[PDB]
Amino acid sequence: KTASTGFAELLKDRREQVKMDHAALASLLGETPETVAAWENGEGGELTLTQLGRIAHVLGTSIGALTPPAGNDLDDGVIIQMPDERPILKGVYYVYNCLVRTKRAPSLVPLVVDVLTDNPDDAKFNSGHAGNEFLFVLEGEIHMKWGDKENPKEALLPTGASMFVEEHVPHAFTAAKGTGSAKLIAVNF
Amino acid sequence: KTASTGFAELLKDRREQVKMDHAALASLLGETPETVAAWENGEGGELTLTQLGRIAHVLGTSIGALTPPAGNDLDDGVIIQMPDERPILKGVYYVYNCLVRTKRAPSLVPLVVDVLTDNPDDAKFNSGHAGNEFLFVLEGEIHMKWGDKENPKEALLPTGASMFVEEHVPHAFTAAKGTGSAKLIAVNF
Amino acid sequence: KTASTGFAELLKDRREQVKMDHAALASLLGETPETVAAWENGEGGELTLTQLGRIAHVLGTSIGALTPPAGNDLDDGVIIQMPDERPILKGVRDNVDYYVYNCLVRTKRAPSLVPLVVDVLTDNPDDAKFNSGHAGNEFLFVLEGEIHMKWGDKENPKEALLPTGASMFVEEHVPHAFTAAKGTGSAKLIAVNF
Amino acid sequence: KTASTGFAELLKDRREQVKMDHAALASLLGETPETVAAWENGEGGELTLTQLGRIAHVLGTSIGALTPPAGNDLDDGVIIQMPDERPILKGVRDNVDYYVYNCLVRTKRAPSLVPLVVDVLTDNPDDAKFNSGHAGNEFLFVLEGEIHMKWGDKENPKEALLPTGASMFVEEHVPHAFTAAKGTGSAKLIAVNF
Ligand SMILES: C[C@@H]1O[C@@H]1P(=O)(O)O
Ligand SMILES: C[C@@H]1O[C@@H]1P(=O)(O)O
Ligand SMILES: C[C@@H]1O[C@@H]1P(=O)(O)O
Ligand SMILES: C[C@@H]1O[C@@H]1P(=O)(O)O
Ligand SMILES: [Zn+2]
Ligand SMILES: [Zn+2]
Ligand SMILES: [Zn+2]
Ligand SMILES: [Zn+2]
Repeated sequence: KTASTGFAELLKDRREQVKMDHAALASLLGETPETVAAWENGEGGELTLTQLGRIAHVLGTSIGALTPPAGNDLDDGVIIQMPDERPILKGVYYVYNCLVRTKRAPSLVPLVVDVLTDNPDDAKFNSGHAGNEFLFVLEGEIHMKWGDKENPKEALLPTGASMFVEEHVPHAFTAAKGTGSAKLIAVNF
Repeated sequence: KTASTGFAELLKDRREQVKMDHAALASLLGETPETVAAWENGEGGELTLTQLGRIAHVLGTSIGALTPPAGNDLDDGVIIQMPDERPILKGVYYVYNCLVRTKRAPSLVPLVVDVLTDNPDDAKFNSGHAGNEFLFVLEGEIHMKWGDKENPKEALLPTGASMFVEEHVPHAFTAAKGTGSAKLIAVNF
Repeated sequence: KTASTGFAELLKDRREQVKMDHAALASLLGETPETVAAWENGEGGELTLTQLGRIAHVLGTSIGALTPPAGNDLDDGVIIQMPDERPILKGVRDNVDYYVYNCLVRTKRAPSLVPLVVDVLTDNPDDAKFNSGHAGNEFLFVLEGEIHMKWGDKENPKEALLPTGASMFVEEHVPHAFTAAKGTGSAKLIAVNF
Repeated sequence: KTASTGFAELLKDRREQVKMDHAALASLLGETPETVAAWENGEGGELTLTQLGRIAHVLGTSIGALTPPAGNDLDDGVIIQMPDERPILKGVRDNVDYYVYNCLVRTKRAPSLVPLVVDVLTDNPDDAKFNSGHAGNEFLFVLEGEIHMKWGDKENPKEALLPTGASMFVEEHVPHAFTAAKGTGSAKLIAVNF
């Protein structure tokens, strides 16, 4: 779980996986065998990002492969979030109502979004993001734009329309012209 | 895209990958080299599931590896579903309002669910399913049960609570006792 | 038979996921619910590739997702191969007998593993014949003789003379050719595609 | 330096995904937004493993997700190794010099690839010494001599006598031991962990 206990275990596995003893690995890093042994005893807590990049280099792998997963925040498979546990965040316009996330699925980023603008001309595109995205119009009408922001594709979405946006596809939302505001629920995954 | 064009191409790749010529592969299947060549020309459309299992066996792989992906139903990254394109389905109680799906992410199964019962004693558990699951209480109160149906864990979820259910975790929903009915939006992914 | 069983189980799983009962799927397919029940009861054996594609399509997924993995052909996690039992296959590129593939152990538990002793017959690097790269990553070892390897752009390749004991890695889709070193007659590779 | 750059880029990506600005993250971490901007400007080099874990935790993900892949050490998709350049390492299990590992080519583009010529020094199958299985799948080839292989439950193992040219596959975590065939002195394996 802790960075240094995950790292200690993974480091020993990797080192062994490539047949190095403490001495060999130590030679490659400007440390003693006793120091490398210490990292493997959970004493790597102070290693810098740069040093970690070097350890990962000499063992022909990534920092990823030497550090633990995000962890387990689940009560027997479940995490719950109560309505007023959420934070409210800005545009830069949208207002974000962040719903339940979990380290057992870091991709899951579900939001309730209030869409403050109803002037499709003001649509602020994002350059497309890392996961796929399910969306559902909660209240009102959404004017959606996607693809190339130069020559976009557009759609008018009444209340209760659902839509999917593939990863890295640039997109933008606004309420339908002169309808004031709409509400989206978004599930990035 | 079509089953037989995907299969034709994948079959040729696999056969070549394991160094077999048409003759060699044919010997293993009770066909002529000319017949195997035909499959590789898109003429495998009539092959049975059982025959496909055999082809996959002799090439030391799965039917999966020899057939195309689900396909692409996206208009430049996006698919949209209008409110009244959805089907309404039964319990066996819940009423399902199936939202937008896509072959580019077959796991995505988003639903609006009406929960018809408000007697937690009547909760019908499912044995847990294949994907992860995000849920959001749309209207009313949900009495949720999960884990072992013998000795379950339970939670009361007010309107606008969000929850995550890990894959294969058995779970059941009902409205809070004597509250009539509630609405969930579920996103299986 | 295990194919029909795995399909039966994965058909039921997928149908339940999209919230369709026997009737809904059966209608979307122009079948009776009994037939679909039958399929889900191990009776899908005779369905065609084309019918399977239809089923996968209606279910918004792939035939692959509805079919079981390649099975387990291991004996407590191990499969062995004795030198006598190797499939031997020819490698002809023009009309020229270029390689002889001696096929090493393979297993349905790691389908992409394709190891080989490759007899490298030609020894004139000038007539080296490129593949167009292939799907797997590849580990290679000079087993006997000396090898003249070419890779990358066939017009202007990178090159290496590799003696007995040399080892190389070729990343997927990277095009490559081998002959024995000019005038040495023949050489041998262990190639491990994974 | 490429570590700090990749972190900088992946930190910004992740922060934007969870909809936090510089201020929100900075506060959740007891830092100023300027420091977080600095991190996102390639200045994260000196952050500790522990600080990284905190950052990953607040961002509900893993350090791995915030750090770049192992780089590319290939020359147009190929890396070669000449027999002279092999790392040589000893394999001692009790006080006994059991194996000699000659390390073959490896690459950051397929970190799990670990090929070896293994010199098998012992030739008394009775004193065969098991590992506890390991992470990768493994392909093996009898390079020289004859091998006595044991696998599975060390109390009651499965076994194989394998002559020169035999090939085997060992699935991950399956425990296994090798010696040379009783009384033949020594043998050689090519082992390819992948
Ligand atoms: C993530 C929710 O769709 C909005 P964004 O992608 O515009 O932030
Ligand atoms: C999928 C939606 O959660 C409900 P179920 O899992 O009870 O069908
Ligand atoms: C496997 C040996 O490299 C050759 P090929 O990949 O062209 O067959
Ligand atoms: C790699 C050779 O099999 C032995 P080891 O895995 O025990 O080192
Ligand atoms: Zn988005
Ligand atoms: Zn569910
Ligand atoms: Zn090759
Ligand atoms: Zn091993």
